[PDB]
Amino acid sequence: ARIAGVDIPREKRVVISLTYIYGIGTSTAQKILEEANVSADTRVKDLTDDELGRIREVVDGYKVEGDLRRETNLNIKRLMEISSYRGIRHRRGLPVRGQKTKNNARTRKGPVK
Amino acid sequence: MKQGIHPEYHQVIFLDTTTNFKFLSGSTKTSSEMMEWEDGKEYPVIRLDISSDSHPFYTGRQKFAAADGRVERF
Amino acid sequence: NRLKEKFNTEVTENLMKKFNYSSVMEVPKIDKIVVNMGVGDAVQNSKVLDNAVEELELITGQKPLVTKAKKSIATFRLREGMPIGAKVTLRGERMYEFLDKLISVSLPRVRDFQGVSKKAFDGRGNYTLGVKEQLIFPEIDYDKVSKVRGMDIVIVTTANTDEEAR
Amino acid sequence: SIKKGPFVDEHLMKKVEAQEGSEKKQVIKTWSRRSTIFPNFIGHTFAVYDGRKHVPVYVTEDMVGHKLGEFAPTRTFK
RNA sequence: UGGGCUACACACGUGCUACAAUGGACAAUACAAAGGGCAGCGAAACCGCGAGGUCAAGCAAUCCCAUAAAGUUGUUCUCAGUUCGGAUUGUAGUCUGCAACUCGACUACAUGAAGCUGGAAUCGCUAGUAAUCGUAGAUCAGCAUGCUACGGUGAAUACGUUC
Ligand SMILES: [Mg+2]
Ligand SMILES: [Mg+2]
Repeated sequence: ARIAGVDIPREKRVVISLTYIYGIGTSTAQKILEEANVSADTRVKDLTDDELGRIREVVDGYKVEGDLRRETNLNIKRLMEISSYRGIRHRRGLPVRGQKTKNNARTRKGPVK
Repeated sequence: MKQGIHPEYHQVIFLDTTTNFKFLSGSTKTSSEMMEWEDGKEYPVIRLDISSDSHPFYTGRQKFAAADGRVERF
Repeated sequence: NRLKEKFNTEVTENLMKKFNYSSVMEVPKIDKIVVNMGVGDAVQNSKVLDNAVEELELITGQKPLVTKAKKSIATFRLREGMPIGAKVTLRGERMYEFLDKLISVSLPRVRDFQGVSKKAFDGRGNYTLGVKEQLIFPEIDYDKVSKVRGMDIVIVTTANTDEEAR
Repeated sequence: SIKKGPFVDEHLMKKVEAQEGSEKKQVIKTWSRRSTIFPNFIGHTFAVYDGRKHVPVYVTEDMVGHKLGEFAPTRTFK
């Protein structure tokens, strides 16, 4: 429980316990599970008090930052409110991407019905 | 520091990966693994922090992502 | 203890030859560190928020009261906080807890301090005070620390916090 | 979106690549809403719609990699 | 030529995919029918995380697309807004095209919302039948949950004419 903020869950498999952290989950969690003495065997909160050090030193080496680059999606997105399209007037007037804005139950961006 | 009502706290050694520069106090207690004498010869169980390895200011992080900059020849 | 001797070896020659004071005992000392933590519930939640601060600094913590019993929430003499003074062996130690790094989202705290020559801060949750554990705490225990100096210039407060990230 | 030359319409290139000489500002008269932004674009507007609009759109240093002159919308909502 | 037929607080039809443990993931692992393909179908071995790219012999029971899938044996998650579901949303591609912004489709990278078998009411079915996962086709350069066709697994129930 040290990776990004905390990694809350105990006694799961680590290959999906590293999904609760942001930016890594279920398929690059297999990939970033790349270390000797690091294998999922129902020891999430066990089997490692120094072996955990390599598998977040490499995450600090893993260039896409996980949580430190939460500013870049709003850098890109807020950059796209220069009024072109595809974020421009799905947010300045707030309809939804999905190409059919009122014919079906578009409620995933709508408040209610 | 009137008697009785307070929980006890005393020094530790915080075994950081960079010089372990913490001998200050705290309420945490566990098994004294590696005692010292240059620091507080006490409960050494303060485990590890991320104090002096990468500050957002007094260090260097990785570079920024991407400008316009079509350096791929489209 | 080593933080005090750096206050008695490092900042002595610096602040007396950058601000250019005359005498030697003129540097801004650090006075009390007050820690106040309000509670949004005038009923029962403060029964479970007593123990949170006592894990960070074991002084018991006063439960204050209101003064006026204002408009639409509470009547007179409830509890809505927990001030704790921290003065000498704690003010050289809780300010020596430079592990707000656990918060990590741009630990640079503030730029504008306040107009009079004190310096107040903020936190959010179980980040700082690394003695506590993130298991038994399903509530945002967020605090409001302070730092007041004997100096009478906010420029002097800009220099004096040289070792806490801004 | 592929490799091989992001498909500026060529007559627009014919206008711009020799239009950039002096300090004059006569912009487009195009209504070809297809081409992307070549990086060698000077300060000028455009006219990018043909039903009824010549919306003068800014060539300002936006994310120039978009394969569209889509700064000009087509309809209203309310 | 270039916009539109797709726009939007909304109202209702049809269809699909799901709320989990007779379920999910994971490698291994058998058995069909009906179809199309002479610039079309495309193997084998090859370079890619996959979407695919190059070349490339065989060609109408024989050749190609073309591994059917469900299930069996076995590992594992162990009853959770959850290793349930992919709705949403940016980057980085592929292909068809003169071009994919308005306005396609698919892939892996994180993002992971609504939802606990659904009020009043209301439909469809009597043995290879409803349900279950699949197969092919026309339309068509490219793009179907619809559409008409085809096999596999396969029950429960009908004493009675009163409403
Ligand atoms: Mg129509
Ligand atoms: Mg084959």
